[PDB]
Amino acid sequence: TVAYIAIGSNLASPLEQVNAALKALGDIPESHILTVSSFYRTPPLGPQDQPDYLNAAVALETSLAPEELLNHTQRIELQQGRVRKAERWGPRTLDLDIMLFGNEVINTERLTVPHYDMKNRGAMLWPLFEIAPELVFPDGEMLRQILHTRAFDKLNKW
Ligand SMILES: Nc1ncnc2c1ncn2[C@@H]1O[C@H](COP(=O)(O)CP(=O)(O)OP(=O)(O)O)[C@@H](O)[C@H]1O
Ligand SMILES: [Cl-]
Ligand SMILES: [Mg+2]
Ligand SMILES: [Mg+2]
Repeated sequence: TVAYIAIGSNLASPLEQVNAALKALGDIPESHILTVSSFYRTPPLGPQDQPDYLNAAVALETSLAPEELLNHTQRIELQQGRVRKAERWGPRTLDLDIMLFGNEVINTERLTVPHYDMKNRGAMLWPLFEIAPELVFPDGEMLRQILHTRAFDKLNKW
């Protein structure tokens, strides 16, 4: 099954964390990376104080069940999602979300797939469109259609 995973980091200098996460994704059992999108920059929410967000999309071929994959992405967030500062570990700065899982619709306590808000997020749709321009959602909506309808501004690469 082809799973699409959204990667985000709002660390001030996020490249090393993102690469560590990408490597870890490739190490997930019964799985392997098919392709990785470019890295996209989005300004912080509200207050300009915060760092920009680095966003990307990964296509992962996997024979794991959806919630088994979530266990692994959540493990990676616990293991690599926080960065040590001088005398303290920082908060979680890495976010791994399952955008799509094959052509499956999932609605459990732990999982909502397709991701509940992805159709509102250029930070998700643009990197996904780069790696899967012909993508069709479970309900028959096309990724191209969503982008065409909303006419989101394009995001700058990192
Ligand atoms: N498609 C999906 N991918 C990942 N987690 C998901 C998910 N659908 C539901 N969840 C649930 O989302 C819960 C909260 O995850 P968080 O990472 O804290 C939300 P977030 O990603 O910061 O915001 P967002 O969901 O608005 O993108 C998890 O405990 C997980 O069970
Ligand atoms: Cl660009
Ligand atoms: Mg998220
Ligand atoms: Mg998340």
